[PDB]
Amino acid sequence: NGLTGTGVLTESNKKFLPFQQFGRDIADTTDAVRDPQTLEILDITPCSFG
Amino acid sequence: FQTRAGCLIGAEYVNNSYECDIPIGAGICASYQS
Amino acid sequence: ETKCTLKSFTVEKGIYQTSNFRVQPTESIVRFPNITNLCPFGEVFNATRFASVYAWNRKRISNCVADYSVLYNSASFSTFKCYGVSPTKLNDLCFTNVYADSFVIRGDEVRQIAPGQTGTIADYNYKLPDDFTGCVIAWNSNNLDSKVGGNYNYLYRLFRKSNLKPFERDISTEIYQAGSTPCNGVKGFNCYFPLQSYGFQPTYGVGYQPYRVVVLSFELLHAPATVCGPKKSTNLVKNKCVNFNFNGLTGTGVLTESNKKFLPFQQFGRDIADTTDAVRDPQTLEILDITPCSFGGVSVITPGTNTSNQVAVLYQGVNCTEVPPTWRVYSTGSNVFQTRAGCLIGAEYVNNSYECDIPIGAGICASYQS
Amino acid sequence: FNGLTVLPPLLTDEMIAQYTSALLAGTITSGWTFG
Amino acid sequence: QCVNFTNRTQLPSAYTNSFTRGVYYPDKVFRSSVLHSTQDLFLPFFSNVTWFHNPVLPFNDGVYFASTEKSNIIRGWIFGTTLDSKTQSLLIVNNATNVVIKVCEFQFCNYPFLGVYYMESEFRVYSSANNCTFEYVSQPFLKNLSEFVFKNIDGYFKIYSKHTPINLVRDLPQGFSALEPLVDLPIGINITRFQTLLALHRSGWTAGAAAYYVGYLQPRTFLLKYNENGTITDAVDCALDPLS
Amino acid sequence: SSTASALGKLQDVVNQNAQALNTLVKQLSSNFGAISSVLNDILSRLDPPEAEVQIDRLITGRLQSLQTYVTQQLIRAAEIRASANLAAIKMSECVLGQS
Amino acid sequence: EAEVQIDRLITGRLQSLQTYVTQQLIRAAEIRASANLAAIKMSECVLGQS
Amino acid sequence: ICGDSTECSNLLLQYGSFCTQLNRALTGIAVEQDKNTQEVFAQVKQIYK
Amino acid sequence: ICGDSTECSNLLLQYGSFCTQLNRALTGIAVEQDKNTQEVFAQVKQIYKTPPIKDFGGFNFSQILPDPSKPSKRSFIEDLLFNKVT
Ligand SMILES: *[C@@H]1O[C@H](CO)[C@@H](O[C@@H]2O[C@H](CO)[C@@H](O[C@@H]3O[C@H](CO)[C@@H](O)[C@H](O)[C@@H]3O)[C@H](O)[C@H]2NC(C)=O)[C@H](O)[C@H]1NC(C)=O
Ligand SMILES: *[C@@H]1O[C@H](CO)[C@@H](O[C@@H]2O[C@H](CO)[C@@H](O)[C@H](O)[C@H]2NC(C)=O)[C@H](O)[C@H]1NC(C)=O
Ligand SMILES: *[C@@H]1O[C@H](CO)[C@@H](O[C@@H]2O[C@H](CO)[C@@H](O)[C@H](O)[C@H]2NC(C)=O)[C@H](O)[C@H]1NC(C)=O
Ligand SMILES: *[C@@H]1O[C@H](CO)[C@@H](O[C@@H]2O[C@H](CO)[C@@H](O)[C@H](O)[C@H]2NC(C)=O)[C@H](O)[C@H]1NC(C)=O
Ligand SMILES: *[C@@H]1O[C@H](CO)[C@@H](O[C@@H]2O[C@H](CO)[C@@H](O)[C@H](O)[C@H]2NC(C)=O)[C@H](O)[C@H]1NC(C)=O
Ligand SMILES: *[C@@H]1O[C@H](CO)[C@@H](O[C@@H]2O[C@H](CO)[C@@H](O)[C@H](O)[C@H]2NC(C)=O)[C@H](O)[C@H]1NC(C)=O
Ligand SMILES: *[C@@H]1O[C@H](CO)[C@@H](O[C@@H]2O[C@H](CO)[C@@H](O)[C@H](O)[C@H]2NC(C)=O)[C@H](O)[C@H]1NC(C)=O
Ligand SMILES: *[C@@H]1O[C@H](CO)[C@@H](O)[C@H](O)[C@H]1NC(C)=O
Ligand SMILES: *[C@@H]1O[C@H](CO)[C@@H](O)[C@H](O)[C@H]1NC(C)=O
Ligand SMILES: *[C@@H]1O[C@H](CO)[C@@H](O)[C@H](O)[C@H]1NC(C)=O
Ligand SMILES: *[C@@H]1O[C@H](CO)[C@@H](O)[C@H](O)[C@H]1NC(C)=O
Ligand SMILES: *[C@@H]1O[C@H](CO)[C@@H](O)[C@H](O)[C@H]1NC(C)=O
Ligand SMILES: *[C@@H]1O[C@H](CO)[C@@H](O)[C@H](O)[C@H]1NC(C)=O
Ligand SMILES: *[C@@H]1O[C@H](CO)[C@@H](O)[C@H](O)[C@H]1NC(C)=O
Ligand SMILES: *[C@@H]1O[C@H](CO)[C@@H](O)[C@H](O)[C@H]1NC(C)=O
Repeated sequence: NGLTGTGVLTESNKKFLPFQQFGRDIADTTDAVRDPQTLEILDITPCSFG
Repeated sequence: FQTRAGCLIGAEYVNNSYECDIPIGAGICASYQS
Repeated sequence: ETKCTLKSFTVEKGIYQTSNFRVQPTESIVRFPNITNLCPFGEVFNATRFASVYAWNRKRISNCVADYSVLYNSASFSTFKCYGVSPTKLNDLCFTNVYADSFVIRGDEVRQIAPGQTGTIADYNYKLPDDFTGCVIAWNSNNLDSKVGGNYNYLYRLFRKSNLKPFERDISTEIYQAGSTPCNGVKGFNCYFPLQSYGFQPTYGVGYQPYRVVVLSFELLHAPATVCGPKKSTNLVKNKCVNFNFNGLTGTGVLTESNKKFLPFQQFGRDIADTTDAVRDPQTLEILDITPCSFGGVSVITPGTNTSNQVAVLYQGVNCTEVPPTWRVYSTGSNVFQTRAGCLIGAEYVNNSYECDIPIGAGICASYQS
Repeated sequence: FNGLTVLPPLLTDEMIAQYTSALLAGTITSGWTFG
Repeated sequence: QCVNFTNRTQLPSAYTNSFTRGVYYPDKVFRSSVLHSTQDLFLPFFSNVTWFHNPVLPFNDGVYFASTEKSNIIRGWIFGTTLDSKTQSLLIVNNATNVVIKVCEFQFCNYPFLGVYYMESEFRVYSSANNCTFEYVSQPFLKNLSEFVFKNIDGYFKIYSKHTPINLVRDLPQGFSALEPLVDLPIGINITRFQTLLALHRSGWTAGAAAYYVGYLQPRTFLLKYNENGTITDAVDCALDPLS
Repeated sequence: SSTASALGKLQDVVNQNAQALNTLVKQLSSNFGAISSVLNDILSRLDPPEAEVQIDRLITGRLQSLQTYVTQQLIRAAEIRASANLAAIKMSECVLGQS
Repeated sequence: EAEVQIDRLITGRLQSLQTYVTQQLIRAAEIRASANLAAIKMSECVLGQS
Repeated sequence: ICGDSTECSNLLLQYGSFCTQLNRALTGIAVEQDKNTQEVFAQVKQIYK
Repeated sequence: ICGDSTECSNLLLQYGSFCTQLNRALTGIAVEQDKNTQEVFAQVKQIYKTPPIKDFGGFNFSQILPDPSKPSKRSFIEDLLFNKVT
């Protein structure tokens, strides 16, 4: 929905309040999104590097 | 082999214990004998 | 000098670094290849026929002496705009493998011939590179490239599957499928011929009259040079810090007969960080090496302005054989001395040794008695 | 993270505790002689 | 003036090791006793190289051609896209006299060759050449290991050469030798395929000992060493080994 | 006499100084966004109304490099001074008397 | 205009990174001094009577 | 500073080696921390009980 | 920064006194090194000399005392240390 980014998407147990669209934790880092078609709470994790 | 520092390939893991030569991490390191 | 650089009318007994000195250059040396011949610019400019936009004519220029004064003084060029170099220095440089691309376009599209420009011909006919170097010349050709019957010989592209790479040429006149249904080589709906003709007529006003455009593209020191300017060479002098311009490579230093070996294809050489340490003259084909003429810092030794007004000048890391910040007064008959720190002028060496005042370096220290 | 990494220390806390235990046992039993 | 044949000779194209050959001077700048890291097109170390005991092969980025030749049997070279008069092609002939380089819309037949007479007078490689611009004549290029590198970059055709005395029987020597630049051509073509020409004794063609090594280049990074005399004596590949 | 690599501290200090100087002098060969890394060429090519911009880019890049080098030198000098003070103390007690 | 915008971004991130590195260096030097003091104190006091 | 972007990497390429000298300090810092711990604690040759 | 350019020098002059303090810091560092060496080594007021005949109860210091033969007047251990590092 216009928010772009690279990572791995998993299922999450976070419960958004019914009006948000995407969450974050700290320092402006997105961690969960809601798919507009299905309205399901997902989780975003940066895929491994080193 | 898998270590708390990461994954190490090319060198085998033994059960012995000697003085540390080339530090690796998490309390383990490698040496030449292979 | 110390009073000026320390901002006080009183200076205590001590050593103070004031400035640095350099050996000034004398005269100049210009060296260019002996080859000379008038360069063929008439044919590329005074051409009876000019190709289309999608078939721009590319010509290579090499092994010639080019005079850019005639291409700049003439007012027949409506637009003469350069990017990489100022037009006044065109005759002061030497290049190799010059390229000239000539064509004819409409008056309103002359603005599209520029790096990072988006348009019809700037994107689908002839795309200039973003880092282009060289010049662009455009002029009016209504009286010759426009006829009362209309010129249909000039064809330009309008439809293309994708964009064009820099300095790319496309000539394929393939049918374009503008819709979901393929044309299969048949003209029809969602099918258009990619080429279209100009409507050049003398009745048209400014901006619609045909314009002739030539683009000159250069290189910057990537190979042995072959296209030099109208400058004349001169003789060379060695063992003197002079200014040199070897085939476009400018610099200042002292030249010496080198001892390194160049393979028959090599031109010059360097060791670390663009330090050109050897050159081959285009005329004699002889090897020379370049080193900067001497320079270094200068410092003073004074016993304090309260005691006296006598100073001793030390030049750091400079051989005492050559020294004359002019201050020629300390060059006539004053006492001189040489040490590992450099050269000392104004102090007299004494053989005795004892615990001493102000130091200089390398175990040698000065004091007041002179 | 965001391109920053944290490297683990070479000596684990268990080895540090073992050093401290050995030092303390030595100073209790021997004194300054083991130094 | 060329006709078809019947003896469809098939070259037993084997595979062998590239070892550490195919290193050339990248620039025209003199350096002495220094280690220089440069990224360019090179033949990767320890690669597959094809050995022929005359098919059509692709050009790709560049071509490395080697010959442990006796008496210099190999003569010519043909480059192009479709090898016909429709598209401009390039031809190189190194006979007993000055070498000739041409770029023209030649009409190659199935089995082009020079042909010699036993006092040789024969030239029947192609049939026609209608429109073309550039020609060049130089001194001839050529028991001995001859190495050549053909590169096509920025409308520039670079030919680098090196001749070396050899004594080993079959395999490539396990040594290192730089390749000095030989010829630069400021002509741009869409070359994608190339051939090889033989000096068969036409009196009945007899050319069976036509063996050569062919390899392809790739872009990568090398670390070269320049000695006190400015000659490359050692090179190290980057993307080959963690130690490298 | 026999075993080597027993003087690691001084050797690494010298190596650090040498590599710092080497990278400082190597930084001079960067475009920093301009058209050339050599100032005489850009002076000889184009009009000073743009040479000012190009030389400004070169100046800011080289100023950044020089400031970084100076800061590193200051830190290293502070560490060396601390080590020298420790060495002077050790010479004071251990040599001139029993510790 | 994209190279100009990217230039602004990269240069600003460059001063940020340089400042972070400098602060890390200063803090590391101070910690090293503290560690040397601790080692000395542990040398004389633990292993003998001071 | 680029976030896996080709244009950003190309633009950064013309800056020289700030990154090498930057990375060359963190490794020294980490080695210094390891040496600090080793010299502070490893004051004995054996392990007593 | 400028490498003998009048235009570059004029352009740099309007940036203010940036590098003057850098030169001052470098000079201070050099003076600090000289002071460090002097204060580390100059611990004595005079210069002493060992007697020509040496009988120290059995101890042998020949490897540490300077050798008159060498013009550098550096002992064996000092020579080895100087030769090892380069
Ligand atoms: C230089 O030569 C290459 C030869 O490969 C040109 O690339 C294109 O190669 C294809 C071969 O697959 C040629 O055939 C075409 O294939 C496409 C896709 O299958 C097909 O739709 C076409 O009908 C045709 O059969 C293609 O002609 C060729 N492109 C051109 C423009 O000839 C490459 O383009 C050449 N470059 C230049 C600058 O001439
Ligand atoms: C999104 O549009 C689709 C199109 O029909 C619908 O999604 C279906 O919704 C029903 C119940 O609402 C589910 O049982 C189906 O599994 C869904 N998917 C499909 C493919 O039928 C619905 O109109 C919209 N879904 C929303 C708004 O959640
Ligand atoms: C194209 O032709 C014109 C006219 O013949 C050339 O203009 C001449 O230039 C020379 C050199 O400056 C002058 O001495 C003549 O007086 C000019 N002739 C006229 C009629 O003005 C022009 O130089 C030619 N183009 C090129 C590139 O040489
Ligand atoms: C200053 O320059 C002169 C000449 O260039 C040096 O004199 C030479 O010294 C070397 C040995 O140092 C001799 O081998 C040469 O024969 C000398 N040449 C001449 C012409 O005298 C002089 O040494 C230099 N100054 C210093 C301090 O080295
Ligand atoms: C086709 O060409 C091949 C290769 O030149 C010929 O094979 C050679 O024949 C001669 C004649 O006896 C032998 O001495 C060689 O040893 C053969 N070479 C190989 C590799 O086998 C062959 O004879 C020719 N055939 C015809 C019909 O001309
Ligand atoms: C480098 O080039 C020289 C000059 O041709 C080669 O010749 C050597 O030159 C040195 C000093 O001039 C002599 O001591 C050698 O005896 C010469 N050797 C030969 C074979 O002529 C030299 O061989 C080349 N290579 C090296 C490694 O120096
Ligand atoms: C002190 O030690 C040195 C070094 O061993 C002794 O010098 C050696 O003396 C023996 C016997 O005279 C010689 O064979 C060696 O060649 C000497 N070594 C050197 C390096 O000169 C010296 O004699 C010892 N002095 C005393 C008083 O024991
Ligand atoms: C190390 O010891 C463990 C524990 O008994 C055993 O399972 C393992 O096989 C041993 N590995 C080796 C290489 O001795
Ligand atoms: C080449 O240069 C030399 C020396 O400058 C000169 O004497 C000679 O005439 C020149 N030859 C040609 C063909 O320009
Ligand atoms: C400066 O010289 C005068 C003249 O003898 C002397 O009286 C005075 O003490 C000197 N100043 C200092 C600071 O010694
Ligand atoms: C100092 O003594 C040396 C003896 O080697 C002599 O050559 C020199 O002239 C003396 N200097 C003066 C100023 O007398
Ligand atoms: C490539 O090299 C390998 C290694 O010897 C060999 O087995 C193989 O036949 C060669 N050719 C191909 C096409 O893989
Ligand atoms: C060799 O090639 C040259 C150049 O084309 C030609 O003049 C000559 O006739 C050819 N043949 C011989 C035997 O030289
Ligand atoms: C030369 O080129 C023209 C057009 O490019 C072509 O029509 C012609 O067939 C070619 N050959 C000859 C001999 O004219
Ligand atoms: C082989 O190459 C060498 C170059 O060292 C040359 O002298 C020789 O004439 C060539 N030919 C033969 C048959 O050796």
